[PDB]
Amino acid sequence: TRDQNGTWEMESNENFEGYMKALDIDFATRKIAVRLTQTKVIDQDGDNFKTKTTSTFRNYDVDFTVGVEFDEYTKSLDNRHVKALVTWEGDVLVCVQKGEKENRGWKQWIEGDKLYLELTCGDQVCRQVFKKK
Repeated sequence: TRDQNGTWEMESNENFEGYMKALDIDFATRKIAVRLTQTKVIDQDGDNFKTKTTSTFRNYDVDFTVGVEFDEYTKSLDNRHVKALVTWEGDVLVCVQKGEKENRGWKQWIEGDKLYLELTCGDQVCRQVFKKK
């Protein structure tokens, strides 16, 4: 459904290097990050989301309400401000991150105990799959 609640454990991560490179994340950080699996914890109530993406190196938390624009400062990722907006298109949660980079955002959708996440920046797409603990 449009209920993404859960703890989701990463199964696969394709082209995270390309996506990070498009964001100008440095080589040393990319080399660490490409070796680390992830967990994503999603707490959703109605339109309100609290997300936590965790690893042994660094975590990234973002909270939002569907349909409500927000300034997203990508602290400790690439350290840029983007105007983010998350909407539903069917059962796909779609975020556009407007700012310096083109084609920046993500899409996230589930089937059963699988969560698909695509991260985009410029001409790069990172494809991730997670499975619900």
